[PDB]
Amino acid sequence: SAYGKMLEELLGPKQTYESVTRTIGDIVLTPIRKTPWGWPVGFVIAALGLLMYLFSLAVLFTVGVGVWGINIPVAWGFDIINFVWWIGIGHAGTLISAILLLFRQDWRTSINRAAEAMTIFAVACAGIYPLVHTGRPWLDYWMLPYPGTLGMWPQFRSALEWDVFAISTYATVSILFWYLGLIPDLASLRDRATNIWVKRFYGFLALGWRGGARDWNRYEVASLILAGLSTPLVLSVHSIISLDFAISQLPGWHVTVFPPYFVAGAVYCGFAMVILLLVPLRRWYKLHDLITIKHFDLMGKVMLASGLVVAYGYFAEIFYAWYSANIYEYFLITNRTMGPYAWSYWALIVLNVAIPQLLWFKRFRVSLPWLFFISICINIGMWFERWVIIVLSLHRDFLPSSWGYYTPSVWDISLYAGSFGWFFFLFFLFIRLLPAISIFEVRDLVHKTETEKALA
Amino acid sequence: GYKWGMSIDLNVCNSCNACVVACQSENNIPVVGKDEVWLGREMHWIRIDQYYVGDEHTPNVYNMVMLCQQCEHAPCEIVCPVAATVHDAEGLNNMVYNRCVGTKYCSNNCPYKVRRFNFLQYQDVPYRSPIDASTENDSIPVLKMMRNPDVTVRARGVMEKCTFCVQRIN
Amino acid sequence: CLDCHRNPEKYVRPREEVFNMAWTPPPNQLEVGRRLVQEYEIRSSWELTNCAICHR
Amino acid sequence: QVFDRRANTLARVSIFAGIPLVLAILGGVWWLFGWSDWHRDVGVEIPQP
Amino acid sequence: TLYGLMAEFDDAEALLAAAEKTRDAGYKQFEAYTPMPIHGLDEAVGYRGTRLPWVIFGAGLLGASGMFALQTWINLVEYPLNIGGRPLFSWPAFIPATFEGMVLLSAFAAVFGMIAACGLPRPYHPVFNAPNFERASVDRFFLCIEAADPKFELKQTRQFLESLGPLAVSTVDN
Amino acid sequence: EPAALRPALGRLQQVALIVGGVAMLLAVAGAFLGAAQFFHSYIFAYFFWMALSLGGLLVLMINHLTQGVWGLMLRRLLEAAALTLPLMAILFLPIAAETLMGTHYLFPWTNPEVVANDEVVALKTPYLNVPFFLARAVIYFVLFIGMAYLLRQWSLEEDAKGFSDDLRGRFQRLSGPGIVVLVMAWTFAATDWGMSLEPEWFSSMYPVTYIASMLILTFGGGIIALAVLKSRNLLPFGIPVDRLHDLGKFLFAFVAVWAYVNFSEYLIIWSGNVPELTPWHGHRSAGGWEILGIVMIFGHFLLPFMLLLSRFAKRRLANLTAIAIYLYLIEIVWYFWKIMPAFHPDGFHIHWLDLVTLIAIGGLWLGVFAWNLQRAPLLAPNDYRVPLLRRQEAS
Ligand code: HEC
Ligand code: SF4
Ligand code: SF4
Ligand code: F3S
Repeated sequence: SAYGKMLEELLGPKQTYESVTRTIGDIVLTPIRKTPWGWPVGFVIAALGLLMYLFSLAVLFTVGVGVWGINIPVAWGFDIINFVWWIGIGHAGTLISAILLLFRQDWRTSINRAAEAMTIFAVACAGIYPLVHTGRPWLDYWMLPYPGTLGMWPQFRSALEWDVFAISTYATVSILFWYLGLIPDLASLRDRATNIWVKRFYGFLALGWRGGARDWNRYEVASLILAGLSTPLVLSVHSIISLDFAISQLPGWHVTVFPPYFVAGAVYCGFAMVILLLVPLRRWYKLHDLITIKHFDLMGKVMLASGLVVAYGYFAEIFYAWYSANIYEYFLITNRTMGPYAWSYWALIVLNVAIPQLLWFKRFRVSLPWLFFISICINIGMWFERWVIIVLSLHRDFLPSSWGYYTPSVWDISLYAGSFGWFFFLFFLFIRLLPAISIFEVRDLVHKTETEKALA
Repeated sequence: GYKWGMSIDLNVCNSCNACVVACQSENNIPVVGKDEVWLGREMHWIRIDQYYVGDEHTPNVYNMVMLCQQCEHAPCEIVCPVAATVHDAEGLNNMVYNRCVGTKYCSNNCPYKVRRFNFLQYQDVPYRSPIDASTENDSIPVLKMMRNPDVTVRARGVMEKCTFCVQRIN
Repeated sequence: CLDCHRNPEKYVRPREEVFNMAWTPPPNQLEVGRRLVQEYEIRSSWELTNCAICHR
Repeated sequence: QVFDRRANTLARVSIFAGIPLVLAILGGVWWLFGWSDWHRDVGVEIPQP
Repeated sequence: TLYGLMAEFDDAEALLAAAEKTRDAGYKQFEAYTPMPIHGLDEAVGYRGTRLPWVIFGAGLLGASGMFALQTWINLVEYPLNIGGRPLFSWPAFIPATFEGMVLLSAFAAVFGMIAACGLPRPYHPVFNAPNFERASVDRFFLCIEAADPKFELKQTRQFLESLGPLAVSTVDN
Repeated sequence: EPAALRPALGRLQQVALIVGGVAMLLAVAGAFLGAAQFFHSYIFAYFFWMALSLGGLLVLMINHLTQGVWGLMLRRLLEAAALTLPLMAILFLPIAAETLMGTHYLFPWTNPEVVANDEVVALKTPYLNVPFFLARAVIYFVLFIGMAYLLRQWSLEEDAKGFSDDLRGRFQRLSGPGIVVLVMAWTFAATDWGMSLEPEWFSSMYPVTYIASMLILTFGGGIIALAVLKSRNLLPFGIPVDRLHDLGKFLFAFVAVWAYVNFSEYLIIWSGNVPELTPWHGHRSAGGWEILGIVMIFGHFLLPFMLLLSRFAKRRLANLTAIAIYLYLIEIVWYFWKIMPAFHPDGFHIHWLDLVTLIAIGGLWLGVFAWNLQRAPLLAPNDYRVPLLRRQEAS
C-alpha cells in the first residue's frame, strides 16, 4: 500500500504495544543507583550552567541592568537577541505538537514529547528574559491588567505588553497541552511501576485516567481543539515577539513582513534544535526503532521549507529597503553589507541561506552527521539573524550622533551560556522523570500499522 | 491651552555647551564616569552635535542642538508597556520616572535617541564607582543640597528625557 | 486624588469656607460643586490627570 | 489498591474547597498589603516629640 | 458493592466489535477502558459526542470579548491617556491582546473543562481493583459494564460476556 | 466515470467564452467612453483571476509535496487552474500596452513629470521602467506557464504510463523549488503590477497578502468546483465526508492566515505612522473606503471565522459552499479594496466597468479552466492516493 509504506518508515522492526511501552518505560522507571551514565554527568554540567544562570541573575539584580554592555543607541542586546532566540526555539516544538496534529500526521507522534517539553524549557529559559531585561525587574507586575490603588493600567498599544499577553498564554498552554498529553501516559508509567512510592508519584500526576471511550473521545476533542488553539497561538506569539521590533519606526525594524518571517525563523531555528536534541537521543537512549531516520528526512524537509521563507525574508527586506527610496534604508543595506558589523550579516547569509541549502538533497538529510552540522549552523545562524535585526538596526539609526557599538560584557555571555543550564537542568529532569515519547500515541501508530496490514 | 514648543536657532549656536551643563544643574542629571561614557551611557538630556560637512582638511562644522523634540505623535510613548511616557494636554512629553519598569523600548523607538537610561545606580558616580551596591541607596550628604527639589533624583533603572523643564513649566 | 481630579465637583467647596473645618458637604453637593468648577475655571479631567500635574 | 477510597474526599475538596480558600487567602493578602488602610497607617496617631 | 463483570480482550479489533455488540444488548452504562484511542468506540458505546467544544467556544467568546472590552474600558472609561497621539479607541493594538486572551480562556476550558467533564480528579475508581488492570493501560482492553442499568445482575451478564470473545471476565468491587 | 462530464464541461466551456467575450466586447466598447476608467477597472479584474490561477498553481505544488487525500480531488482542478496562466499572459497585454502608450493611466511612474518631481519615484526608476517592467513581466510568465506546463506534461504522463517514484520524484524535484521561484516571482510581480500603482508607497508583506488570498480563492474554488460537479452528478468519485472537513479546515485556516497577514500589515503601518507607509491605508480608510475596511474585518474574517468553526457548515457540503461562494463575493470586494483605491485615492466610486471586466476576464478564465478539465479525466486514476479514495466511500 502507498499509505502502509508511509507508516512502516516510522517504526521499522517487529513492535507490539508492550515492546513499545517497555522501551519508553525503561528510560523512566530505571531506578537511581541503576540509572545509566550520561544523565548524572549532564545534570551536574547543567547545574554549573544553572549556577552560572543564578549568579548572573543575582549580579544583575544587585548592581543593575548595566553590567550587560547595552548602550543608549543600542539599548536592546543579548537580553533580547537570546529572548527572541529562545522563544524562537520552542515554536517548532509546537509545530510538531499542534500544527502537525491538525494535519493528522503520524510522523509527529514520536517527536511529540521531545518537542512539547522542549517548548516549555525554551519558554522558561525565555520568559525570564522579559522579566530581567527591565531595569527595575521587581515591577514587572505593572505590565499586568490588575486593579490597584493606583489608577494605572498597562498600555495595550506596545508590543512588549502583548509579549506579556503572548508568553503568559504561551507558557501556560504549553504546560497544559503537554500535561494533558501526559494524563494518559503517566497512567501507563503508574501501572508499570511495581513500587508504591513511584506509583503514587505517577498516580497523582496522572489524575486517574482509566482509559475509556467516554474519556478518549473527550480527550481528542480537547486535544485537536488545543492543537487548533496552539496553532494560531504560535503563529501569533512569535509574531508578537516580532511586532516589538516592527511597531518601532526604526529603518531595519519597521518592515511589515516581520510577522510571517519571524515565525518562519522560529520554525527554522526550532526544528534545528529538535534535530540537535534527537540525534543524541537515539545514540544514547536506544530509540532507533521509534525515531527512525524518516522522521529526520521529514524534519529536514520542513526545516528546509521554513528556511526558504527566511531566505525570502532576507531578500525581501533587502529589496524593499532598496525599493524604498529612503536614505535610512539605503544605509541599512550599506550597513549590513559594509560597516562595522558587516561580518554578522555575512555569517548570516552563510549560516542560514548557504550552508542549509544542502537540505534539498537527501544526501544531507538522511545522514545524521550532515543534518547535525546543518542544524548546528542554524542555531548559531538564527542567533545572528536576531543580532542583525536588533543590533544593526539600533546601533546605527536616523541621527549619526547616536551611533553605538554594543560589544557585550561577560554578564551578557554568562546569562546566555547560563541559560542553557536552565534548559538542560529541566530537559534532563524531563528525560529521567517523564517519557520522552508519547506512549499512548505511538501505541496508536503501532495499531495503525497493524490495521493497514490487515486491510490486505 | 498652553501649547508648549521650542525654537532652536542653529545659526547662532557656538556649541558653548552651557545648555548641557545647565540642564544638568537644573534637572538633577547624574554624572557618569569615563568607563560608562565609552559604553555610550552618558546622561545628558540635551546634546550638541558637530557634523563636519565638506573636505576632511577644511570642513564646515555644524551644530544640531538635539534634545527631546516633544513629538506630538511621539513614537517613544506607544512602545511603553506600563504607560510611563504619556502626553500632557499642554502638549509636552511626560516621562514619569516612578512608573518606568526599565524596558528600554522607548529609547529604541525614539528616532532621535534623546532618551537616556539610568543603567547602573548613577548617583555620585565620580565619588563612588557605579558598579557596586554597597552604597547604592546611600548617598553623599553634601551633594544632596545641590539637587533641585522639583526634579526627581532618579533610581537605578528608569529612563530620562528632556522634559522641557516641566518643573519650571508647572 | 484621581477620582477627585477626574470629578472635582463632589469635593470642591467655596474659598470662604476652605479654612472652616466644620464645613460638611451639602446634600446638594453636585450642581453646586459643578457650579464652583465653572466659576473657579477648574480644568477638565483630561488636563488634570497627565502626570505633569503630579510626577515631575 | 493505590490511592484508597478516602482520597476521593481529598481530591474533591482540593479543587472545590481549597482553591476558593487559597484564593481567599491571596485575595485577603492582596487587600491587606496593597489595598488596605492598615498598611498606610490611618487613624494611628503617630507619636510626636 | 459490586461494580465489575469486566472482560479482558486481546486486541481492539475484537473489542469494538464487542462494544457495539453490547449496544445491541440493551446495556446503556458501559465503558471501553483502552490504552489508546480507537476509532469508532464512542460510536460503538453511544456517547454521541460531548458538549465540551461549546464550553471552549463559550469561554473563547468570553476571552475575546472580555479582553477587547478590558483594553477599551481602560483606554476610554477608566484612565484615558494621550499616549503617542494615538486614539483612545485604538481598535488595532487591542487585537493582539484580545486574541491571546481568547486562546488562554479557551485552553483553560479545554484542559480544566475536559477534566471537569471527565471525572478525572478522582483516584480510587472502582475499576482499578481488577486482577489485570495493570495491563489495561499497556496492552489489554477491558469492556466493563456497571450496576447503574436496570438490566444487570451477575447472571444474565457473565454468560453474555462469554458469548463474546473475552480473555478473563472478572467481577470487581467498589 | 459519468457520461455527462465532457458534454457539460464542453457546454460550460462554450458558454463562458461567449459570456467572457461579450463582456470584453462590452469592456473595450466601454473603454471608448472613459479611457482611464477601463484600465483602472481592468487591472482590478486582472488580479482576481491572476491570483485564482496562480493559487491554482501554488496549491498544486503543495499537493505534490504532501500525501493528502484532499488535493487528489483537486489535482485535476488545480491543473485546470494552473494552465489558465497562458490566458493570464495574453490578457496581461492590455496592461502591457498602457506602459507603451503615452497615457500614464495605469502606472504613474510611466509619467516623465511624476519622475521629475517626486524624487522617491525617480530612485525606483532602476526597477520601475517600461523596458524593464515588461522584461520582468515575461520572465514571470515563462516561470508561471513553464511550472504549469511541466506539472501538466508530467501529470498527463501519469495517466499514460503509470505511477512510480521515477515520476513522483520529478514532481517534488520541481514543486520543491517551484514554490520558491513562485513566491519570489510573485513578490516581484505584485510590486510590479500592484504596489507600483502607488509608486511612492513601498511595503513588505503586500505580495504576501495576495499569497494568503491565492489560498482562499483556490480552496474556495476547490469546494465550489466539487459542488457543481456533485450537484449535477458529474464527479467520478463520491466525496468522502472526512476529506471535505479537510477542505473546510484549509478554507478556515487560510481565512485566518489572510486576516493575520492583512491585519499585521495594518498593525505595523498604523503603529509607526511613517508618511511613506500610511498613504496606502490613509487612502483606503477615508472617503467611503472606510466602509470596505470595516467589511474586511467583519464580512471577510469574522463572519467566515464563526461559521467556519463548527463541524456543521464545515463537514456538510451544502453549507461549506455557502461560505466558499460568499468568500468569493468578499474577496472580489477585497481586490477592489487593494487595487482600485490606487486610482481616485480620495473618495470611493465603483463603475460598471469594474463588474463587467470581472465578468470579462472571468468568463475567459472559466472557459479556459473548463477547457483544461476536458483534457484530464478529473480523477488522476493512476495515482497512489486513489486506493485511499477507494476507501472512505464505503464508510
Ligand atoms: C495627581 C492626581 C497624579 C497624577 C496626574 C498621576 N499620579 Fe501617579 N501618583 C500620585 C500619588 C499621590 C502617588 C502616591 C501613591 C502612593 O503613595 O502609593 C502616585 C504614585 C504613582 C505610582 C506608584 C509608584 C510606586 O509605587 O513606586 C505610579 C506607578 C504612578 N503614580 C504612575 C503614574 C502615571 C503613569 C501617571 C500617568 C498620567 C500618573 N501617575 C499620574 C498622583 C498622581
Ligand atoms: S544652545 Fe547650548 S551650545 Fe548653543 S549657544 Fe546656547 S548654551 Fe551654547
Ligand atoms: S523622546 Fe524622542 S520620541 Fe519621545 S517625545 Fe521626545 S523626541 Fe519624540
Ligand atoms: S518603554 Fe516604558 S517602562 Fe521604562 S524605559 Fe521605556 S519607559
